[PDB]
Amino acid sequence: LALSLTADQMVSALLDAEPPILYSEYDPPFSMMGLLTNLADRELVHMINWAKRVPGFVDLTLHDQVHLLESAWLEILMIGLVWRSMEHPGKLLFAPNLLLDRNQGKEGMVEIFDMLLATSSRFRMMNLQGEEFVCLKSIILLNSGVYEEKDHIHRVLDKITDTLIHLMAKAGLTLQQQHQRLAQLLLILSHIRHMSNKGMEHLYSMKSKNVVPSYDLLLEMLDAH
Amino acid sequence: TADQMVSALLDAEPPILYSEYDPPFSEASMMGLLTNLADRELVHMINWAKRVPGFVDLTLHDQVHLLESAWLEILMIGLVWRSMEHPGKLLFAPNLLLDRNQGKSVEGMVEIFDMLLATSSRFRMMNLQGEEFVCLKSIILLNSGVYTFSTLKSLEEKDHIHRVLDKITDTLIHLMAKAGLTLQQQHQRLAQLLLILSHIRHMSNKGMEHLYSMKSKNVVPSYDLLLEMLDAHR
Ligand SMILES: C[C@H]1c2ccc(O)cc2O[C@@H](c2ccc(OCCN3CCCC3)cc2)[C@@H]1c1ccc(O)cc1
Ligand SMILES: C[C@H]1c2ccc(O)cc2O[C@@H](c2ccc(OCCN3CCCC3)cc2)[C@@H]1c1ccc(O)cc1
Repeated sequence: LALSLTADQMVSALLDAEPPILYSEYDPPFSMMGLLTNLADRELVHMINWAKRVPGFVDLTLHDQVHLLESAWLEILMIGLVWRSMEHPGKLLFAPNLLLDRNQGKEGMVEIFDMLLATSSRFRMMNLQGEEFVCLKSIILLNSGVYEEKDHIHRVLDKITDTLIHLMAKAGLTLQQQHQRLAQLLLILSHIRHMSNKGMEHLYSMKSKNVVPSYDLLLEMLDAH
Repeated sequence: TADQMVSALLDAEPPILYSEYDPPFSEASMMGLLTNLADRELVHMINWAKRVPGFVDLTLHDQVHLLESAWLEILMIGLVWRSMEHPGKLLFAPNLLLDRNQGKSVEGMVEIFDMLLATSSRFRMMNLQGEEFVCLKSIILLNSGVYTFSTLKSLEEKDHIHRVLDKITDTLIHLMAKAGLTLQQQHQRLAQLLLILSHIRHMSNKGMEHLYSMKSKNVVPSYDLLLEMLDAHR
């Protein structure tokens, strides 16, 4: 029934659903990966609660909800990082008390640092709006793991598309500018998927205990009724 | 114009190549046939790219850069396209049509086979048109490596690529409008089509991982090779 929402209501619901910005657990004597892992793990929880507030998401089975999160969790983290890093050229704001440049990024991380920084710059160049950001983040959640259930996801995706066009029309853009900007934003998501892939490779190469959140962890965080 | 754009892309389409003929197939020679096929389609791909409007306007260095980034994606989407009318099978060639069971012979291949098969199914579900296909393939060429290029020349390059990309978007909208779609249906299908590219990028990455794991002499076409094919003389 979350499809009956209007473009205005869709945008409003997403804006309110935005997760908070977290701080790194560092006693402000400067171990970097440890800080990032701790932050990522804590930001995962809020992501799950955010996802539940994305219109149409909880209409899916818990099984399908977990699958989507399994596919999209790193992508969602990255675009979130890029977003809050927009107003800080050449630096990645992992947290308000943890803003790093590519020099600090220097084993195998600098390559991914540069990709993230380039995406942030692109956001900057395009003057990405908050209303557009929440739409793009929602698209990632629903689309990343899509390869009655599948049809519902596409209907939700279509609704977000209508909303993006609505926002751009509201911003005064012409019709040609609207479909052009829509394409530009969606093409950015392909790059974000690319970063997530390379990021996964890099994280696995670190030989940590685990990289991906388990099915049970995601399920538990969802908090079924 | 959008119409001129579509025509140029259609005419630029590379031919469908065949696997060698000898009157049986064996799972041991499978990777060999695919490698042979892939290498031969690479040559035609370079010639295709040169005929993509705006591509040859770029420096040879940046042309090579784009192909390095997109070459596997382009191979995959081409494979998915000609496999579209063949449910449950991948038409690598008219005389080389494989199922996922044959994929099991090569360690790690079924996973990538399934992703390709899923993409073919999506094309089928969406009733993807040939005009739309060539648009998507050109977009891959120009966009895939545009995010991994500070020189003043590079700034000119990226802006040019974005202008070409914008034109292809206009062409897609033109095609769908011509197809009778409403404005809302146009924006929805455009998004649907562009989101598929995210999956294709995903397959290319996983495919690259798989190819490297095979410990062959090389996986990616070298800069000098791409340059050599791209750096034609007069
Ligand atoms: C993008 C970066 C990021 C974004 C937001 C954030 O709050 C923290 C952050 O730090 C990096 C990161 C570090 C570790 C990590 O995985 C640790 C394992 N957890 C992942 C969730 C379950 C278990 C995931 C991401 C992470 C990263 C990802 C890939 C990479 O190659 C380097 C750093
Ligand atoms: C997508 C598949 C494909 C597409 C079109 C085609 O004509 C052949 C084809 O077979 C698979 C393939 C096999 C080998 C290959 O690389 C051989 C190295 N050359 C690549 C270009 C220069 C060197 C690249 C792709 C290839 C594939 C790719 C990744 C993978 O994990 C499994 C099969």
